[PDB]
Amino acid sequence: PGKGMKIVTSFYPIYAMVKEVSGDLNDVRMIQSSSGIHSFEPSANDIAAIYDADVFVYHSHTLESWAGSLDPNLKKSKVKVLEASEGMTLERVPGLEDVEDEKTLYDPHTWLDPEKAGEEAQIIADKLSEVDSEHKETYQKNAQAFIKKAQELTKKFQPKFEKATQKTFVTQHTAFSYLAKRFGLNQLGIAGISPEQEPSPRQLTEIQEFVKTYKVKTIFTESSKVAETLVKSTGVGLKTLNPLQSDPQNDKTYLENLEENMSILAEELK
Ligand SMILES: [Cl-]
Ligand SMILES: [Zn+2]
Ligand SMILES: [Zn+2]
Ligand SMILES: [Zn+2]
Ligand SMILES: [Zn+2]
Ligand SMILES: [Zn+2]
Ligand SMILES: [Zn+2]
Ligand SMILES: [Zn+2]
Ligand SMILES: [Zn+2]
Ligand SMILES: [Zn+2]
Ligand SMILES: [Zn+2]
Repeated sequence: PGKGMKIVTSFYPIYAMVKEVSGDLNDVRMIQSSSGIHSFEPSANDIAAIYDADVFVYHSHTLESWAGSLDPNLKKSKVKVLEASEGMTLERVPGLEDVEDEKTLYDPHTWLDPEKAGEEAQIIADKLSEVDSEHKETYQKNAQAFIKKAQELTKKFQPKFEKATQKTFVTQHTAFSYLAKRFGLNQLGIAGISPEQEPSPRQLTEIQEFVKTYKVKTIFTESSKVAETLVKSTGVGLKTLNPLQSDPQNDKTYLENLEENMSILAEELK
């Protein structure tokens, strides 16, 4: 290897965690997934790049289902496909919890919990240390340093959330379910598990009733149009909250961007 293993990642959380666990060791790139990860269909060029790589890392078969149809053996490729969330426990989708198509029941937005981002980093560090065992002492040392700062960041917002008077927030899509359950909050998504799941009229009426009931002052959006109409019917305000679905394109690391989003959330819920 020149620079190292040529690793390709699914989207921004996986890219950031692989780049921080690997450190200055390997050449890590990610396919262009700015346009939605839930409604992302890869091109032939991206698939050819994945087959010409050493390691491909994706989050879960519940998010990037197109990574399951990948078959490296029949295409004479040596790429090692790694599921970064193998072994993790996925909670039920809000609104489908007592349901018993089976991929729809589990929420894949598990990288926004600071603690479950840390679990993903350990799994990547172990998996990359089965694939390139010689540099394993570094994959763990860097994985162990990220979990500590994620643990350092989770015991810091615990008290801020603990003293919040309002524990309910509404978001453009249902992505903050794990983060909300982490700090004892109650969230409601307008578009649900996927931004292409626009609400039904009855669901829209129930969302209006919910905003009026729990005195939700602001609606967190992403940088959808239906979310931009409830401001009239409810009188709420529009504040930004990035679910880190894509690259923020700045100098901060992953946990720093997560810290910024949590800080916005904590300053609003007071
Ligand atoms: Cl998302
Ligand atoms: Zn299509
Ligand atoms: Zn799987
Ligand atoms: Zn496995
Ligand atoms: Zn239940
Ligand atoms: Zn190596
Ligand atoms: Zn080395
Ligand atoms: Zn406490
Ligand atoms: Zn989402
Ligand atoms: Zn009702
Ligand atoms: Zn910090």
